[PDB]
Parts: sequence; structure tokens; C-alpha cells
Amino acid sequence: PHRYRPGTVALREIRRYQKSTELLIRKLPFQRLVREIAQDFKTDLRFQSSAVMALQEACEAYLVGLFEDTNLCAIHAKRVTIMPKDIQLARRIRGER
Amino acid sequence: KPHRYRPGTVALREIRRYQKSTELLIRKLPFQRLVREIAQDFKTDLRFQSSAVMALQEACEAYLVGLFEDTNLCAIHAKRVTIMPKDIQLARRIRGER
Amino acid sequence: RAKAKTRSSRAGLQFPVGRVHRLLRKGNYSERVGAGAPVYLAAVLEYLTAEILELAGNAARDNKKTRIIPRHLQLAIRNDEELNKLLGRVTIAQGGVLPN
Amino acid sequence: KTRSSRAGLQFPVGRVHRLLRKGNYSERVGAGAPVYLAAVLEYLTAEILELAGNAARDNKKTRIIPRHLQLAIRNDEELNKLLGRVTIAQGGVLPN
Amino acid sequence: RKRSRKESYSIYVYKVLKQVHPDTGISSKAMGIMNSFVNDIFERIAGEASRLAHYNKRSTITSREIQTAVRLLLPGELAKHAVSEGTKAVTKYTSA
Amino acid sequence: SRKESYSIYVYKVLKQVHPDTGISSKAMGIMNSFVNDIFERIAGEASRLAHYNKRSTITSREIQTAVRLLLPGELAKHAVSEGTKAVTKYTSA
Amino acid sequence: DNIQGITKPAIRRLARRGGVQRISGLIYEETRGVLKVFLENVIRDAVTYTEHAKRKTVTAMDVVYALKRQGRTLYGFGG
Amino acid sequence: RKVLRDNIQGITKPAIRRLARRGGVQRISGLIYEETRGVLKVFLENVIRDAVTYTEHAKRKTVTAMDVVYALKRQGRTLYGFG
DNA sequence: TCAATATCCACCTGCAGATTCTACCAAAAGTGTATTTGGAAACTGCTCCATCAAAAGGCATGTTCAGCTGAATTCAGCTGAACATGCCTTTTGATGGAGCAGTTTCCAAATACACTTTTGGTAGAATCTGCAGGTGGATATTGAT
DNA sequence: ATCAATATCCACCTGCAGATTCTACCAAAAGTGTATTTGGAAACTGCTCCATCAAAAGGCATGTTCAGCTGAATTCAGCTGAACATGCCTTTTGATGGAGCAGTTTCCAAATACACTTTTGGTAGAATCTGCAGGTGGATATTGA
Ligand SMILES: [Cl-]
Ligand SMILES: [Cl-]
Ligand SMILES: [Cl-]
Ligand SMILES: [Cl-]
Ligand SMILES: [Mn+2]
Ligand SMILES: [Mn+2]
Ligand SMILES: [Mn+2]
Ligand SMILES: [Mn+2]
Ligand SMILES: [Mn+2]
Ligand SMILES: [Mn+2]
Ligand SMILES: [Mn+2]
Ligand SMILES: [Mn+2]
Ligand SMILES: [Mn+2]
Ligand SMILES: [Mn+2]
Ligand SMILES: [Mn+2]
Ligand SMILES: [Mn+2]
Repeated sequence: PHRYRPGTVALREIRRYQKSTELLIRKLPFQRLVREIAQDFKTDLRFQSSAVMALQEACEAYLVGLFEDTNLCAIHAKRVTIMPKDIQLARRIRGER
Repeated sequence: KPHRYRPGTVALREIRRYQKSTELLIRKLPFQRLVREIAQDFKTDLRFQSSAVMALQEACEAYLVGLFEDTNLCAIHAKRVTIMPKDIQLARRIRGER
Repeated sequence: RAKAKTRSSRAGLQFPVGRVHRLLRKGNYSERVGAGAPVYLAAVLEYLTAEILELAGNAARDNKKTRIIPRHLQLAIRNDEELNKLLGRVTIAQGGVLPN
Repeated sequence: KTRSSRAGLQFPVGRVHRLLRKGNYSERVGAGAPVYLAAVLEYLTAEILELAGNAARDNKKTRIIPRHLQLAIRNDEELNKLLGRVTIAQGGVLPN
Repeated sequence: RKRSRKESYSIYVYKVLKQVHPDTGISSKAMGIMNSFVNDIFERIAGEASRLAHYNKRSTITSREIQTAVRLLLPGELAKHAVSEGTKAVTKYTSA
Repeated sequence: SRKESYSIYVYKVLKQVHPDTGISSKAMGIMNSFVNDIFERIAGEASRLAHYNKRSTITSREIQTAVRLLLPGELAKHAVSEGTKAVTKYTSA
Repeated sequence: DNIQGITKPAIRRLARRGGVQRISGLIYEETRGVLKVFLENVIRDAVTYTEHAKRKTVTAMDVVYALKRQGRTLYGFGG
Repeated sequence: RKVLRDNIQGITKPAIRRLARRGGVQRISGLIYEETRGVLKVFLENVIRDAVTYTEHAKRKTVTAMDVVYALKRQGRTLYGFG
């Protein structure tokens, strides 16, 4: 009956994921999303395999970066738990809001 | 007996005031002098068009005023009212200036 | 021969189509520039300036002044969500900030 | 022979020249510009490949992959600044 | 000696001003800004236009380039209206 | 048909600094993106420089002022070095 | 419900590469919202390049170009 | 002709205070004034290095406002009004 | 510290996916000529930048003081991590067909040129006028009690 | 629940420092006739892109359970804002020399525009080869005691 303490695994995943480079959002769902958003701008559109891959790359790189800034904001508030207010502040200092 | 505004009352008064005006807030000469000192350290024997120094001040104040807005968001995010270096640094870090 | 008529009038515009058609060729943007291009750009240019002068002119009125000044421009640019985004990294010398 | 060999460069001076002309950058292009620009491009290329080379060596790897380019760039103050708004696909992020 | 002419957009800005606000003036310092504004958007559009053209191996910038440059550059409403005004002028201009 | 890249030139330079190191396809993709980018940034600034100064020709002078404006301190020194060197060696042949 | 396709665990992983150690339960929906605006902005520009080129297939270049103008330059897909 | 020194101190505490005000700042810690001077120096050096680079390339001895406008444009701090 | 549980770390190992390597052809890149012209001197007019003076009052300094804000401490509710489960959405992958990027291949509509007028704009004169900034009531807005 | 203080407001005033008109050229749009191209049509064609189908294989959705994190309360040393006296030094006005932009000309070294020649770089079938992804066995790190 063995169990790990809160966040012991957490730290572990950080180590893991900051060492690899694979995409972390599953391909299919991501493609489905890309196409649906796209269908609002032009209908019956086709996608180069690579265009969808570029989008995901760009997209995840961006998210990982925003989580970086978000964590800085959570830590600034003497917390270890990122929250929406943290994402919101980051995006406002970044000029995206 | 002597009248005395409570801490912060004058401060909000000052905010309402300066947010209403558009005049520069750093003294002209002190600033022009700071420009020449920095310029000269890059290149000797340099001259400046009057407007060149004003263009610089205009940018500097516009930049500092904007940095203070973000700095203030950082303080408020810390449940504080007093902006501190931590804040200025958090702001510049997210601004990607560092 | 026939009498001269400016391309701006032909386009029904106030901005200088000829001048814009020139700045395009001289700005090294492409080997060549078509007849419409300048007409279209002078239009867009004229429209956007009509839009900020409309909002700026109101700012002036709201501040009981009849002559627009930089602060009136800022007020117009920052209170209008789209103009604000358009010029979100431009700084209006002598325009101050919005009273927040 | 070619202008590159003449300039002692690996990079395609001639191509850089054709590319500077066709790119609507200016009406004319000095003879030197192509050479100069190519020298600069090669140098920076060398710099990154040098650092990413080490990136793979320090990883007991002989073929440089994106991860390596990313590790070399972000771990270098200057390259990092020059490419601060660039994201290298499949490069991940610095550990820690 | 001839103080070499310095072109501006002042008279046009001013013309337009009178159209929307018949009894309103503009300090010279605001005209200053209005001029910077025009040159700026002009550069952004021509710029995007220039690039769009390059991407499509097209040697000439046409009203279509300008238009899609406009759509890329301006936000929502502002774009919808600018495109209208431009199309309107172009056709007006062609039919004359 | 034809789709030129800087791959070959990249690969040469590679061998010149790491004779026994190889480079993955994806990686060569990054190096190309890289070259094209800097190429554009440099040319762009040089383009602008000439325009500010009413010049109609982008000369090596423009390219280097452009290099000083774009590259971080040390990187810009060396780039200027290799640059004026290559031009020099070229005008001597 | 496609946006719902970008799942919690998938988002946990992103935050993790981001170095985040504890995640409030509201980050998940908040993240999808940012994620959606990001794609909408990039794609909208991209597709605009597509139509300009009169094609019906968004190309990796149409995306590289969009990202370039959103200030999110990406290396590895054609410059 | 005299030596120029410590002019960063010309940016006085009260001047820095007014800027925070326009900036909407209610309360200010004692250490802000020097961080600010620090941050203003960096901002300035960077705009002046570029402006002056623009100057030299034009083989001139006078930094013009255009030099500065171009400098600012490159830095992503476009200024209108001297343009 | 002990002790069981999992992780994480190394050193080999063998195969399949990419790299390399090898063999060829339009399309650039290098030449050789004849012209063209950008813009580097060589002046030099004259705009405007650096300085000097001087006087004055707006403000920057320093200091005193204590209001109230930031930084500790505690602590209890409850939110978010770890997990063992069970099921279904994603991933893998030939297949086959078809929508479509690219190609050529035309050429009529549409730029680019080169001159030769014909104005629209611009640089100061000259003619006007918002509004800066000086005052005073009246209207709040504050802080003491 | 005032009410003495004193900061803020809002309209009235009117000389003048800037805004708006008034003239005159002249630089640069326009008008024309002529030579050159650009880049949309139309059939065409390999090719990626999409729609299926088909398995397992995870990998994600679920609930439980409780560790430990966050946010609420309370406390207080002392930092930072308000006031005030003092008097420095930024501002404001005005004149002056001369550095050094900026306008003209003069006119070669260097760049553009053909026309041909080669040479190279991109592309499409063949020989390696570097790790990925597993094993096994060995200390480690973590948690329970
Ligand atoms: Cl929140
Ligand atoms: Cl701090
Ligand atoms: Cl057109
Ligand atoms: Cl040259
Ligand atoms: Mn109106
Ligand atoms: Mn000439
Ligand atoms: Mn004193
Ligand atoms: Mn006390
Ligand atoms: Mn408190
Ligand atoms: Mn078809
Ligand atoms: Mn006239
Ligand atoms: Mn007043
Ligand atoms: Mn408990
Ligand atoms: Mn002189
Ligand atoms: Mn070959
Ligand atoms: Mn391995």
C-alpha cells in the first residue's frame, strides 16, 4: 500500500517534460479543433499535413511559454498554485490584453 | 488643531491630477544633461537637434509611465498597494525586456 | 488636347492619389504598381484619418475646445477599442494617458 | 571561379546577390553587399552549428537535432537575444 | 537658397477635418501626429502588400494586394469599412 | 520542379566546424529558417538605412551598419569582422 | 465540444513543461480560452494568405507567414 | 565643455514620483527611485546607441529627431509627433 | 536509522527509418561589352546648436512625525494531487480516389517609358483668434470631534 | 451628524503667440503615343489530402481520500506620505558666433543591361548507420515506521 506525497510526482513530471520535446496535446483532437476554427473563415478547406503540425508546434510553444510567465505571477503572489488571475495578469503585461 | 490630510489622500489627488495633464514630468535641463552624458559615452563630439532631445524625453516618460502601470498591476496582484522593485522586475520580465 | 482631371477627383477622394502612387513606386515595394493600388490606398488612408478626426473632434468638444490637440487624439485613440489596438504600440507625444 | 571562392566563403554570394536584387530592397546593389551579407550569414551559421555541435557531443550524440539547436541557442546570452521572438520547432525548453 | 520642399499630408488631413467637423481646427502639434499616423499606416500596408506580392511570386502590387493587406492589418470593423471605401474608390475611378 | 535552400551551404559549414557531426533533416529545416530570417532582417534594415539617407543602392556599408543595429555586441563584432574580411579578400582577387 | 478535446491531462503536461507544480481547477477552462484565441488569430491570418493565393489548401507557409506577423516566428516549416 | 557625471541623479525622487502618479501608482517604496533610474538608463542607452548609429551612418555630427524616431521604431516604441 | 517500493541510471543490443552516396540535367552564375548614373568630392549659403548673461520663483531637499501598510504568525476548511479502474478515443496504415496545386501555353489588358504640358502644393508674407493663465465665487471633498 | 479647512470647479476675460489664409512660383502630377509584360484563362497531371476501416493500446475520465496549501484574522515595528522651512538651479528671454547641415555642380568608379558560355545545385534511384526503444541488474530516492 504505497502512495506518493502531494506534488512528489508533480516535480517528477516537470523533470520529465522539460527534458523531452514531443507535442503534449494529442494530434487528432488538435486537428479537429484547427479545422473547426478554420471552417469559420472559409469553408471546405484542405490542410497540408505540415501546416497543421506547424500550428500545433507554434501553439504549444506559446502555451508552455505562457505557463512559464503565469508561474512567475503565482510565485509573485507567494503561491505555488497557478490560477486564472495569474494567466490574466501575464497576458495583460504581455500586451495580449 | 492644524489641518492634515491622511496618508494617501494627497496621493490620489496627485493621480487624478497628473492623469489629466500631458506635460512632461522630468525637468528639461536635468534630462537633456543625462542624454548628452550617455550619448558622449558612445560617441564624442556630438550635437543634438533640439527636438531630438524632446523626442527622447517624450519616449522615456511614455515608457516609464507605462512601466509603472504594469508595476502597479504586479503590486495589486501581491495584495499590496506599495509598488516595489520586485514588481518592476516581474513586469519587465514578462514584458520580455529580460 | 483634353483637360486635366486629377485621379483623386476621378476616385472621389480627398487624399492625393498621384502622390501615393508615387510613394509606392519609390518605396521599393514591388517591381511595378497597378492603377488601382494607389487609389485604394489613398482611400483607406483617408478613411482612417476621417475616423480618428471624428472621434478626436468630439474629444475636443467634450473638453470645450474648438481646436484638436494631441491629448484629444490620445483620448480618441485610447477610448476606441479598434483604433487602440491598431495603434497599441504607438505613442502620441504630449497625449498623456486615459484617466484610469 | 565563383565569387564565393573568391571571397573565401562557403555561402552562395551569387545567390545572396540575386536574392537582394529580387527582394525589392533597393534599386541597386553594390558589388560588396552580397559578399558582406554572405560572410555574416555564414559566420552566424558557423556559430550556432559550433554550439549545437557541442550540444550533441555533451549528449553522447553525433547527429544534431532540433533539441540541440534549442539547447545551444537558449544557453547562449547573445544568440538567445537575437532569437528571443523565435521558437524552434521540436526544440523543447531548457531543463530546471 | 531654396529650402527644398517638404511634402506633407496636412492639406488633405485638414480638408478631411473640415468635412467631419466644419468648425474645428487642429494645432500644428496634432497635425504633427496626424502626419505620423498616415505615413505609418501607409508603410504598414505597402509593407504587407509588398510581402504578399513576394509570397506569390508576383511582381506587381495591385488594389487586391492592398485590400488583403488591409484585412490583415486592421481590426474588425475598421477593416470592413476601409475595404468598402477602397473598393468604392477603385470602381469609381475605373468608371471614369 | 526546383526548391532551393541553404542546406548544402549549411552542411559545408557544419563539416568545417564539426567534421564528424551530422545533422537531422528537421534540424536542417531550423538552420534554413534561421538563415532566411537573419537574411531578411539584415536586408530589411539595410533597405531602410538607404531610404532614410535617400540612397538608391544598398552597399556593404549599409549591410554592416545594419549588422551593428541587429546583432548583440560580441556577435556583431565578429560578424563585422568576417564581413569586412570577406569583402577585402574579394576585392583582392 | 472540440475545444474540450484539448483535455485536462494534456494541459497538465503543458503546464509541467512550463515548470508549474500545482494547478488550480479553473486553469483548464481558462487555458482553452487563451488557446482558442491563439488559433483563431493565427488561422484567420493564415487563411487570409490562402485566399489571397486563391487556393483551397492552407499551406505550412501560409501558417509560417501568419505566425511571423503575430510575432510568433517559427523555424522548421519553410523559413 | 565640463565633465558630465552622475546626471542620472537629475531624475529626482519627486520627478519619479509624478511619473508613478500618471502611472496610477498610489504608494511607493523607498527602493523604487533607484530601480527606476536603473531602468531609465538602460532604456536611454539603447535608444541613443541606435539613434547615434543612425547618425554615423549618415556621416553627420548632429543627432536629429529623425535619428531618434528611427531608433525608437526599431526598438518597437514608435513615436508620433516629430516623425 | 531500518525496510519495501519504485525510480532512475547504465551498458548492451539489433533493426528500421533516415542519412549518405551515386548519377544526371535547366537554371542560375560567371564573362565580356557598352552605357548609364548614383552620389562622392568641392564649395558655400545660412539654419540652428552651443554658449553666455541674468534674474526670479517654481520646486527639489531634508527633516520631523506618526498613520497605517507590509510582513509575520496561526490555523482551519477544502481544493487539488495521487491512484487504482474501466472503458473508448486516438493512433497506425495501407488503400483508392479525387480535388487541386502547379504547369505550361497562350495573348488581350494593363504597366512602364519618354516627353511635353498643366496644375496642385509648398514656403513664407499677411490676416486672424482660440485659449492660456489670471480671478473669484460656489461647490465639493476631507478629517476632527 | 456637523462643519471649519482648503482643494476643485466652472464661467468670465482679452492680448498674442500660434493657426489660418493669402500669394507665387516650380516641382511633380497629367496627358499622350509607344514598347513591353503580367499574370489571368483552359485543359492536364502527378500528388498529396481526405475518407474509410481496423485493430489494439494505451491514455483519459472517474471517485476516493486526505495532505498540505491558501486565504482569513490578528498584530505591530517602522516605512513611507504629508507638511514645512530654506534657498538652489531650472526656466525664461535674448543676443552671437560659427559648426555643420543642406543645396548645387561636376563627372568618374561602379552598377545596370544584354549575350553568351559554363558550372552548379536540385532531384530521383541506391548503400550505410545512428540511435530508439527495450532488456537486466544495480544503486537511489521516497515513504512508512
Ligand atoms: Cl483566478
Ligand atoms: Cl523588492
Ligand atoms: Cl490595381
Ligand atoms: Cl558595395
Ligand atoms: Mn460631422
Ligand atoms: Mn546623376
Ligand atoms: Mn536646499
Ligand atoms: Mn507607531
Ligand atoms: Mn496590510
Ligand atoms: Mn481537377
Ligand atoms: Mn493653383
Ligand atoms: Mn484656464
Ligand atoms: Mn488536515
Ligand atoms: Mn563651416
Ligand atoms: Mn553538382
Ligand atoms: Mn535510450
